[PDB]
Amino acid sequence: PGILYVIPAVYGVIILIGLIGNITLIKIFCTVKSMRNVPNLFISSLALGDLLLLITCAPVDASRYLADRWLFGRIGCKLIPFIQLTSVGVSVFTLTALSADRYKAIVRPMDIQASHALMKACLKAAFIWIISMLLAIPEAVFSDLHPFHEESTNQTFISCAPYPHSNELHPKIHSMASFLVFYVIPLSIISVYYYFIAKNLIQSAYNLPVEGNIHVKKQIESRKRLAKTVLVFVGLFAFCWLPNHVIYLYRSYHYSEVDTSMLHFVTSICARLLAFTNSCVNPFALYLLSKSFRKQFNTQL
Amino acid sequence: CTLSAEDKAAVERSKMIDRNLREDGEKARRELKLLLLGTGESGKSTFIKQMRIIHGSGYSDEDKRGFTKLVYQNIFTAMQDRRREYQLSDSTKYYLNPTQQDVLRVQVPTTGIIEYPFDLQSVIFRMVDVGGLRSERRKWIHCFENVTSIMFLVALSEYDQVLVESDNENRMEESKALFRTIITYPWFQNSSVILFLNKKDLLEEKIMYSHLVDYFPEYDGPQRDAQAAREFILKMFVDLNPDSDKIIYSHFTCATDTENIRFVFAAVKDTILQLNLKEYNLV
Amino acid sequence: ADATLSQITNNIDPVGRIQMRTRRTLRGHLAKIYAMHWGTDSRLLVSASQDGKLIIWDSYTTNKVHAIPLRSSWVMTCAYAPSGNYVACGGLDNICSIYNLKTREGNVRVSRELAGHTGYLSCCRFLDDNQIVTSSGDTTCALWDIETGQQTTTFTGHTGDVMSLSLAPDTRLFVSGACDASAKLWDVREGMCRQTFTGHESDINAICFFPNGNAFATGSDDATCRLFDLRADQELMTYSHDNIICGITSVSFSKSGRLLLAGYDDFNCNVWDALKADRAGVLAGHDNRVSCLGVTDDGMAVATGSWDSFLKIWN
Amino acid sequence: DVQLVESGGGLVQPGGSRKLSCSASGFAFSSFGMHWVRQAPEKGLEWVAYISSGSGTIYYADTVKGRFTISRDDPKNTLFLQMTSLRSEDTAMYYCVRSIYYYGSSPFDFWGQGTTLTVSDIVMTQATSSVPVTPGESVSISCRSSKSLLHSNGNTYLYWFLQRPGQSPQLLIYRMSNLASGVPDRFSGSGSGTAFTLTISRLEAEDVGVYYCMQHLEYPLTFGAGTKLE
Amino acid sequence: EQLKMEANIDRIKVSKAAADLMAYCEAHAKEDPLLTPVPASENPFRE
Amino acid sequence: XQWAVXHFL
Repeated sequence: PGILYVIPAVYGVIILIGLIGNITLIKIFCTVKSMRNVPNLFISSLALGDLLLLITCAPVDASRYLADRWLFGRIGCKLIPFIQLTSVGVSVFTLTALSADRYKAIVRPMDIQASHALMKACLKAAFIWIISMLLAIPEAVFSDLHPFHEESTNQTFISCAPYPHSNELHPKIHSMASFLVFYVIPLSIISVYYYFIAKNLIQSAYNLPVEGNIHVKKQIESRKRLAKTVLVFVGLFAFCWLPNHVIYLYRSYHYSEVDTSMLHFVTSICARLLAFTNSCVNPFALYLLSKSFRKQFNTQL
Repeated sequence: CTLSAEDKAAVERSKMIDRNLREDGEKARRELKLLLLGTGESGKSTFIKQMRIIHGSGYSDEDKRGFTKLVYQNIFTAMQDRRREYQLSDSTKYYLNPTQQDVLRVQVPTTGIIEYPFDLQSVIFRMVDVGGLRSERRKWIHCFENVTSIMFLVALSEYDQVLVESDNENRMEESKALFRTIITYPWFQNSSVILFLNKKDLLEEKIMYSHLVDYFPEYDGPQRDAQAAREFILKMFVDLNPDSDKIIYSHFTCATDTENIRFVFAAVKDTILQLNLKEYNLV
Repeated sequence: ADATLSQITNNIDPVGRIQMRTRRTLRGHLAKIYAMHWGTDSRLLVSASQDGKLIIWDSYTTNKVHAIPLRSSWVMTCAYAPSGNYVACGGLDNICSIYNLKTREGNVRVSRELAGHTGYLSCCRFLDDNQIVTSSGDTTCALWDIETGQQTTTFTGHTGDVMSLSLAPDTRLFVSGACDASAKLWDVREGMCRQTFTGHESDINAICFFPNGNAFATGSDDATCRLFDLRADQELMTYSHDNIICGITSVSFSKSGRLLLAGYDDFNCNVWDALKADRAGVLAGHDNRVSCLGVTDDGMAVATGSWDSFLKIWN
Repeated sequence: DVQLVESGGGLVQPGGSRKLSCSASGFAFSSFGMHWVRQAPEKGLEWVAYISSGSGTIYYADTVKGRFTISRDDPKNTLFLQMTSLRSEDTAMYYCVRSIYYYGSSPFDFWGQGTTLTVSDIVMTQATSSVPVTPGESVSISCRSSKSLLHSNGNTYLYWFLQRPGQSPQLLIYRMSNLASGVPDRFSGSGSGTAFTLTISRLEAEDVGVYYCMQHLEYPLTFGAGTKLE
Repeated sequence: EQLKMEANIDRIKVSKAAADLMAYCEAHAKEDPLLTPVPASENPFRE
Repeated sequence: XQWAVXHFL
């Protein structure tokens, strides 16, 4: 059982760090009372989504590896995916919202106030949440306890699964469409916006309207640093979300058969750690980017 | 429901008034306030006239009849090779040796806040000249607490000039003290600082006969180079910044410049870009 | 100087804690509010703001009766005619503009523009419907004839900029406070200065008559408020607290003259018992500098404006 | 100065439709609410319609609600009154009336000349129709109301107007005591919650005419029968 | 000249002015709403 | 014996 202890000896550590970070960002928004504005609204919604993901999705995964039986039961098996998929949707989509908000601020610094901005921003967050609920609903309709026949141990175990065995196309369609909508389109949008942000931040660097280039050396460096950090934000999100969207898809294509092997075991654990890591790289990276936000973070701690 | 028929009509008026206030505020925020600070170069107020000629605005005969009396008044004021030791009009030779040129060089003090509206690339700015106020600045400086930029104008040919009214005080050291005092103001902590260095041509001629090292001991350069003197002067001014994180935009203006509006836009665009980066916690 | 005012009022009962709550909040100005003036009816008030708007409001219903667009957005003072027909505004443009509210085409139009001062207009206070007295940062106060358009009298004794003006109840004397820390009592009919008081050590930004008319109070950039008699010709009390170190933007009295209400740059207003000089209450609604404080003619309420662009009525 | 001049009246065959229009001059039309009032050939006068400032509110008389329409072109400074299905109770003189509502204003202060149209709640009562008085004697007119006109805000919404022979109505007193601008201080008004009295001291030849009380507490805006002084 | 003229102003003792100020405050104490608050039925603000 | 085959996560 040493390998199993390693699983929460790691899962719990990562969950703890992520909870600490996201909770501190939630604290900052409410406590200052002046930190409330259009940019801070989107970051707060992403932190809320990441809190839901870490609090709900991970312990169930730890239970899956720890115990063969499903502790939640039928009603619980219909409740859990509805929270997991909604949290995934909110997080992945608020990230795209942040990427477009930043692009608008940095690349076009004209009419940023845009009349009733705070109201529009409060509405875009809720609309994203509502869409996330809509996408999760079909995964709460078809989720039920189904029998699985291992070909190695030759044992028919009943476990909470997203779809019934009776259907052979519904699994494949749901897996492929979920992948295309939850990973490819958000990544495509974030990629475009952050590429444009970095391009402009570098073009602005050398175009500084100052006669003496020496007096502004520091500033130029900082701009050249911001571009690299934004490109790193596009890469992390891709990396973490690729193996989870690969292991799930693979298991959903070979649905009837159950694959118990060392390769699959280790790959599944690694994909779930990488996917959960995104929730903690979201706030902690902005922590590094700003010294004033660092001062606020340490105050809240 | 508890209101009467006339009370409801009064509430309908207060709602229309609120709508009009909101529309006016929308219109107002699309304008950016630039505060032009009044120095001795700005007190002369010829650069503003010349920059106006560049925009395209001119003078009708009526306007020039306006400036006749001022021309004659200037000849007398000047009259009542060694210019640098005393206070004198820059244009005394031309007069003693009205056309558009005569109009341009009538150094006149101004009564109060004068505002110049200009529109570039769908962005409209207001340049608020506060040079002629002549009243305690501690009692009206707060009015411009929230502005995009505080523009300054100082002349590069001012290093040798010592004014008679001062007891042997250099005019450039006077402009440096004013610059430091303004930029140290807590009202302008969120406002960009733009600096314009003027009289670029007059320095090219002045440097040959006047050595900057004599007036400022730190200068160690070719001793006959205007390029080195300009960079030393700009360095002296920029060194006064008490933050080290805020940019101080700069430009060398020759009085025939046709890029002073483009520079003001690019400096304002970069002011806004940095304010955005700060609010999005990226910087 | 036989005795101090605090020695005579030593055996008097303290006011006690003064509790005042916002009964209304007037929203609509989009910039900093610099000046407010209550009407004589004690229900209508006018307020001036840097967005270029002069707004007449109904206090009881929070309704906006009138909205006047100003030509110069840089306005520092505001006044309401005692009759109620007229408002006056002025600022960094050096002109005092008189607008008529009770005109017969429905719109509020400018009646006359008074342009004689060389400094900014810091205060203006109607004396009648035809006479207004203005203070300027040119060190001079002027009494005008609104119909003719010419200043009939000039008061020139001051050396620093004059920041505040206050008219006596009988409208035959007024007091002006200046940047040179001196307050001078001026006779309106003769045009000379009767008295000068110099107790302060920094600029006087606010001045107000006691209801009797035989005293007045000043507020300065130094944190202290000072009460000065007119017959004894001496300072009577100082209202200061070790914690208080900010400037005093505005000062005003209560109807009985027992409370002195001062607006500070600490973002909050204080209420002092004017006879024992001990603080009795706070008004902490605002989150920026309290720019204007005005009490009603019957004493029903206290309006406070501020740089956060909201007015609040307290009672 | 302030002129409202209506147009559009004439001889209309029954069952047809006619559109009236009052053109305004000399005042901030956009900031004034408008009413149409009408007077029968030999009877008193009755309220017809009311459009608000900014057109947000419209009220019609129960008699003509659904066959009449009121509209205002605020930029062109005009007020239109479409009329359809013309009954024989539509023979009347139509008077455009401006009114402005804020704390302390005087509604119904200016009335238009009026157009002639011929086709081939609270009740306010004045129990007198003819009081001939010689000049120099005080005259008291009375008017009674169904319910109290005193609102909780302390305002009693009773207006007194006058109609000189061959002339349009003109406001004398608003809210039971206040005098309109330009009326002599001879006219005074004093009333209880349901009973009201207008007194003209030092009567003069100009005062002779028909006097109408009116209410504004609810929107029927019911006038009175009118008391005539000869 | 101005100072010499200001020197002739009559100056009653401070006791007299203190008494006058105190007596004025006593005389108009009842009429002052902020010092002694008014019952809510008579209060125009938040009736 | 649960971790094998589950939902999206």
